[PDB]
Amino acid sequence: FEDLRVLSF
Amino acid sequence: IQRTPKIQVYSRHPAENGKSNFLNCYVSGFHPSDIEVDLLKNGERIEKVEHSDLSFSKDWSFYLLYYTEFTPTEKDEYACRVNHVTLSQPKIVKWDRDM
Amino acid sequence: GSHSMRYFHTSVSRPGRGEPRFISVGYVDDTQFVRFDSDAASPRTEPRAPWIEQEGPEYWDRETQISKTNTQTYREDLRTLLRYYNQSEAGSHTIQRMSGCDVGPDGRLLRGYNQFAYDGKDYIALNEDLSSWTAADTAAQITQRKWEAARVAEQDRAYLEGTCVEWLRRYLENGKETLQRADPPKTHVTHHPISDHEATLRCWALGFYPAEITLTWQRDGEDQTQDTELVETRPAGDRTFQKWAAVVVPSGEEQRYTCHVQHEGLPKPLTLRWEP
Repeated sequence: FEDLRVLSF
Repeated sequence: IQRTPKIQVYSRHPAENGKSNFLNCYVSGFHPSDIEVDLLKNGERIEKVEHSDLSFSKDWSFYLLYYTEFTPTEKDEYACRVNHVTLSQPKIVKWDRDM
Repeated sequence: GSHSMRYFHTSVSRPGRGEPRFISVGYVDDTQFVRFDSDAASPRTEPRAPWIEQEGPEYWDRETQISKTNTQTYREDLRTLLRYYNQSEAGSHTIQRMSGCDVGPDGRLLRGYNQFAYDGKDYIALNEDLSSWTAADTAAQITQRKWEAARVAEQDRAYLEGTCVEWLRRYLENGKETLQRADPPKTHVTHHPISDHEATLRCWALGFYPAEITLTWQRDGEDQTQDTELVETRPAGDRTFQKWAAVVVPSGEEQRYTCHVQHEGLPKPLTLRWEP
């Protein structure tokens, strides 16, 4: 299972 | 900075004349990911060739497997034709049962 | 033995040809089990291995939404990196990410990963401590400062130590027939004269899983690393892998060469020779 990216660059 | 594809053309199982098998063209080590790959039978494009989903190695270079079901014979010539931004002209790699 | 789970993300801009495509593929060891492609006619997280098919509708719905939102984040990141690198809006660029975890035979966390690249070069990586970052250049240091301020590493650490290892343990159990089976290589040596003076010896390994293997040639018991042609391990398309190693030998010296094969599926390493 993969989650959302935590935060953009 | 770009990386040219390595190309291997081979069969899924050891080749036996008149026995159904799969012809593979594995392209790897390339960057960027856009690439054109054709499988050829006696110099002509094989239709409906399938390919794996885009992935990459620890060094970020991409790889793809292109494949089609085929029945090898002693006279039919198979090859893989690849184009990539790093190449001036398409590169053709002939299928050799011993490679 | 030990196992890994990895997710590979690729986002590629294409100015003048719509928005950047996003692909996410997931693997356990050398087995792909899921895919998502934003260019598909109806983008959805889809199964790619039989043992993941049993996951319920909530799994597919949640992962599809996560990938649709991630598609947008990567498009924002591509715009950001044009600014950070002072680049024009004319060229095509790529962001990649690899993330996941390694576990030992007991299922305990060995290590986690969360690392990114821009145009095929390292950008930013979570260090092995899961608490600090390695930025490749001054552009990535801007992301590092932003991620330190927002305590991103703590959130990535929580996923890598919790969710990642728990789902990898579940997948290993559900796919135990295949994920926990090593297929040893089927090996043989071929011989091909090149001329009256030399011949090629080629050592083959076929039908093995996982992909990791060691294939070497020795001459009188000495490793021939510099003189061996070794092809990259390649997929057969039936889950297994193939590899060969070749040496050019003086005619009449074939029996001085031995091929050595090491693989997880072999209880003892193999020694092979050309058998005329």
